[PDB]
Amino acid sequence: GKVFGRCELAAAMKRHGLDNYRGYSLGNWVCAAKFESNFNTQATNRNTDGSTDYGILQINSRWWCNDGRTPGSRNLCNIPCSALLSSDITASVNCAKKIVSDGNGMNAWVAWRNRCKGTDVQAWIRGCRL
Repeated sequence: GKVFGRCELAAAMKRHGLDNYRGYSLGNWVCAAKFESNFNTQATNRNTDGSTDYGILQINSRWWCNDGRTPGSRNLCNIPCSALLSSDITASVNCAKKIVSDGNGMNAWVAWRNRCKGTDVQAWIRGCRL
């Protein structure tokens, strides 16, 4: 398994191009992970619509990844949901980029809305070596 720290995740997200991606500074992305999964790469939350949210960014199996159990599957990231539970974040960042570029920005992440949107998100990467 793996549970990230905030600066460790900030660095990884920056390496893969998330700082300012589609208008969202890096702290938004770290914040989203913090409140979606508490940085736990294997976080999984099974919902009452039959979909499941997977991994550090809690990516949902209706539109974005395939778990073979979800009604209405679009698999827009063309990715097995299993890949989004990996210890390294590449597949989640790849898919997150497509999310943010093809729905409603970071509104896709309800924890981003609830705990990050409009806050001092720079705090999440403050002091991190980037």
